[PDB]
Amino acid sequence: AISPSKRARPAE
Amino acid sequence: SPSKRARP
Amino acid sequence: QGTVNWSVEDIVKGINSNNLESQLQATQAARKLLSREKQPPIDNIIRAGLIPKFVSFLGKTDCSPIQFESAWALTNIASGTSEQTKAVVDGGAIPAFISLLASPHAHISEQAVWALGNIAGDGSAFRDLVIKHGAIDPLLALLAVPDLSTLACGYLRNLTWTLSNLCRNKNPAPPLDAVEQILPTLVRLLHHNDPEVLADSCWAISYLTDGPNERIEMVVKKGVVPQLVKLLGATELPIVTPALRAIGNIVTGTDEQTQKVIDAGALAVFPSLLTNPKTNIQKEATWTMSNITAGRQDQIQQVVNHGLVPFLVGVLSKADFKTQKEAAWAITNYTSGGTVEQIVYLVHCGIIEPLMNLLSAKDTKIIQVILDAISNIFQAAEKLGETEKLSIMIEECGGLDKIEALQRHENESVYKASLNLIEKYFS
Repeated sequence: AISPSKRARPAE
Repeated sequence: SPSKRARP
Repeated sequence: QGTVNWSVEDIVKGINSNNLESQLQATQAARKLLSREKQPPIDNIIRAGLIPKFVSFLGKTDCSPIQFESAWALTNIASGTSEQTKAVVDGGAIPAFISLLASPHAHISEQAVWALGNIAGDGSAFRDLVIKHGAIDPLLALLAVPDLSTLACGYLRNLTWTLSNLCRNKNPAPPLDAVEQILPTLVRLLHHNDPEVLADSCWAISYLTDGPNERIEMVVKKGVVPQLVKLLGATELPIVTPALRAIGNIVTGTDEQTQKVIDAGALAVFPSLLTNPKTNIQKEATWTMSNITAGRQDQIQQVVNHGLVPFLVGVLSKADFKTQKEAAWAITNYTSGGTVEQIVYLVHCGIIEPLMNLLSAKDTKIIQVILDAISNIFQAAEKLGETEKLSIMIEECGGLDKIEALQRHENESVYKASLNLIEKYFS
């Protein structure tokens, strides 16, 4: 629906 | 042309 | 991995130690705190004055792990609020991340790509600042390969996403030379087989086409329309969504640009789009229809030929109200630009009753739009001497009762247009 403008890199 | 509208 | 659950105080202690290994493990501890789902302590890390340290660590060519750890840490800080993104930029992270794009370690260049994407993603000013620092060339060089398929999937996805953020936002739109420079790589990503790359490439194209016709023209002249149309027919909603938005954007442009969407076969997908169970797809598709019905007569004719008028009657009969609103716009545009024959066809498809039913609505603009439409249809009925048949049709479906009531409406564009219709056709 929307592409996020910011993205955190999560823990594995 | 003049009756084209933008996304609201 | 004894770098789990450190305090900020202990992290600061290790980072200020002048022992590179101590710094490395304390930086990893920060990465772990910052990569947690629940309320990562971004502000506490910022207040501790750690950002300049992390940034300096990006330049430690001799210690790749700490380059990685700090890149990750800074990435997660830049993913926060604008104020948090700004603290990363203010520490000089931008040129440091750009230098990292040339790293021999793919997991480090990837992390730099990611971070730059977060900074550019903040808004037009940071987007343009990342461009000014010269990010585009080293980013595009990462994709200068014979076959994209030789690249790691995750890596390629990150690059595509970051490129789309350089395409993103308005006031101002991205610099023309930047867009020119990025386009041929985007066109190529748009032909890649990965669903996520495809989606993000479509988002990128959607951004670039959101503006004045000159931006749209740059995209259209690259020949991506047929490929957009193909992607319109994908099974994956996250591809269809930005593909439909891009197509919608293009038909806001000239009649010529709108013709390329039609020539590419877009109208054939609309039976599905206009019945899509996702509300936003149906609404966006109906909006796009309205802008097509605002085109030339031959373009109205292709809407007819593709059997799309009954789909518009359907949408007008039953849909989310905002979609019904777009459908009314589609009809008024149709009735404003269409031929007599095309307008008559509309009635024969059953437009009158669902049109009349929407007169009960609690929105003033759609009342205005509708009254305009029926006015146009009467003006077509005159040129046939069959205005009498229409009056009765409108009387039978309970329409006249609805129009009478509109003579005593709050708004003035409304109460006039009503009474106007009354005195000319119902008296």
